[PDB]
Amino acid sequence: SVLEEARLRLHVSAVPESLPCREQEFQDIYNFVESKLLDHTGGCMYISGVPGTGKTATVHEVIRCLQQAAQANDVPPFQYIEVNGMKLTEPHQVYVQILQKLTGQKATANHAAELLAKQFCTRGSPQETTVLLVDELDLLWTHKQDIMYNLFDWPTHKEARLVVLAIANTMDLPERIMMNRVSSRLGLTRMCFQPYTYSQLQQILRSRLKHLKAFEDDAIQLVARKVAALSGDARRCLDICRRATEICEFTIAHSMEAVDEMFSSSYITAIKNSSVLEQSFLRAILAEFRRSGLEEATFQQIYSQHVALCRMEGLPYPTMSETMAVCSHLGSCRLLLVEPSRNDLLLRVRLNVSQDDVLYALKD
Amino acid sequence: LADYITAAYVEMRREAWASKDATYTSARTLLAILRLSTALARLRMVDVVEKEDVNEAIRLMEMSKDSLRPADVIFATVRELVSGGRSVRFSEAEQRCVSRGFTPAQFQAALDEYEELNVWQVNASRTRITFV
Ligand SMILES: Nc1ncnc2c1ncn2[C@@H]1O[C@H](COP(=O)(O)OP(=O)(O)OP(O)(O)=S)[C@@H](O)[C@H]1O
Ligand SMILES: [Mg+2]
Repeated sequence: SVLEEARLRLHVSAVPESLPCREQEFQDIYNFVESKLLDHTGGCMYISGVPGTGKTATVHEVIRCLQQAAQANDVPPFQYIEVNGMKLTEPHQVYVQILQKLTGQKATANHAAELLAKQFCTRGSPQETTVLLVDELDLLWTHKQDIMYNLFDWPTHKEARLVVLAIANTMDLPERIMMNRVSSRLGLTRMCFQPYTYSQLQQILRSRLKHLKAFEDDAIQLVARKVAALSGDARRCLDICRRATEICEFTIAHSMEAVDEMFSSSYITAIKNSSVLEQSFLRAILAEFRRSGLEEATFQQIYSQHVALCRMEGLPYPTMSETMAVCSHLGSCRLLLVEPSRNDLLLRVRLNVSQDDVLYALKD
Repeated sequence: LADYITAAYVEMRREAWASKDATYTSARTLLAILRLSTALARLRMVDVVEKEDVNEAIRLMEMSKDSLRPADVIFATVRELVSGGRSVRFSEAEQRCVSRGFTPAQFQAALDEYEELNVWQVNASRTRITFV
C-alpha cells in the first residue's frame, strides 16, 4: 500500500545515500582528512552539535566515500577504527577496545595503554594511516584527564599517522572542560552544525517521499514549521510523520494530534481524573499556601485545612491514616515532594507543578 | 468639568497611593485644587471656571509635589475575529480590514508578513485561514 511505502521510507534507520542539505559541511570535511591522507600526516578535529543534526550519518557517509575512493586506488590504504564513549563500561577500557581493533591482543588497561604508547611513539614498521573516530567525547572525562590528553596529543607525533575526529554536543568542552595545552591543540578547528531551517526540513521530507503522493503540502509545511519552532530535530519530525500516517490509517488534524500527544504534558488530565478526596487535599494545600505565601508547608496545617474544607463540604470526618495514605499515593506519582518514611506529622510538602496549572485544572 | 476633575483627582490619588513617600491625598487635596481653580478664575475675571484653570491647578500641584505599520494594525484586526474560533474566513477579514482604511494590497502584505512568523497558515484556495 501507499501508506505502507510511506511508513517504510520514513523509518529512522532508512539512511539515504546522500542529501546535499549538509553538503557544504561534507565538502569541508571531505577536504580535511583528504589532505591528511595525501601528506601522510595526522590531524585532529572537534565537531560540536546538538543531537539530531546528522553528525554521525555525515561522518559515516564521508567514511564510505573515502573507502570507495581507496578501493579505486586513488587514496593510499588506511585502517578505520570507530569507538563509542557511552558503549563502554569503564573509560580506561577504551585502550583495550582500540588495541584489539588494530592487533587483536587482550591485555589489561595499563598494559594496553603502554603498548599503544609504544606503538605510537616508536618508529615501527610502516603501517597504513589510522583514522580514529570517537563518539560521545564528554563521557570520557576523568578527574585526571589522562585519557583525553593522550587521545588529543598522540596525533601530534609525526610517527602516529593518526587522524582523530571528536564528536560532541557541547562546544564549551575544549575551554571549560579541557586544560590549556590540549585546548590549543583542538583550538581553531571547531566545526559547529547549526539546526536545520524549516526549508531544510521540508527538503528532507520531500526527498524522503519522492515520487510518492501521500501527504498534502500544508501538513508537511506545518510539521516542519512546528519542529523548527520547537527543537529543529529530524528524528521527532519523522516520528510525528509516522504517527500521522498511523492516525490516517484509522489531513493536518492528524499531524496536530501527533504533535500535541507526543509533546504535551499529561499533568492536567491526571489531576482532572483524580479522586474527590485528592481534589479536596489539593484545594486545602492551595488555600494554606494563599494564607501563608510560602512554598513549603507542614503536614499538620495541611491536615487542619483539609478538615475545615471537609466540614464545609459536609464530608465525613477523615482519619489521619487515610490522609497520610492519600498523601503517599499522590507522592508516588511525583505530583508532590515529601519524605514520609520516618517523619509523619512534620512533612514538608512542595508542589511539583505550577500553581496556575493547578488552578486551570481545578476550575473545571 | 466635574467628571474631568474627578478623573484627574483619581489619577493623582492613585499615583500617591502607589508611592509611599507621597503626601496623603485625602479630600483636602481636592479642596485645595478646587480653591486653586476658583482663585485662577477670580484672577482672570470670569464668573465661570474653565478647564484651563483646572489644568493650571493640576500643573501647579504637580510641580509642587515634584519639588519634594499596516502589518500590526491588520494583525490586530484579524485578532479581533478570534472570538472563540481557530479558523477565520478570508472574506470577512478582508472586508473588515478595508473598512478600517487599508487597501487589499496592504492586507495581503500583512498576511504574508505574519505568515512568515509561523503565526498561521492560509489555505491554498484563499478562503480560510487556520491560526496555529
Ligand atoms: N544529511 C541528512 N539529511 C537528512 N536527514 C539526515 C541527514 N543525516 C542524518 N539524518 C537523519 O537524522 C538522524 C539523526 O542523525 P544522527 O547522526 O544519528 O544524530 P546525531 O547528530 O549523531 O546525534 P546523536 O545524539 O549522536 S543520535 C539520522 O538517524 C537520520 O534519520
Ligand atoms: Mg550520533
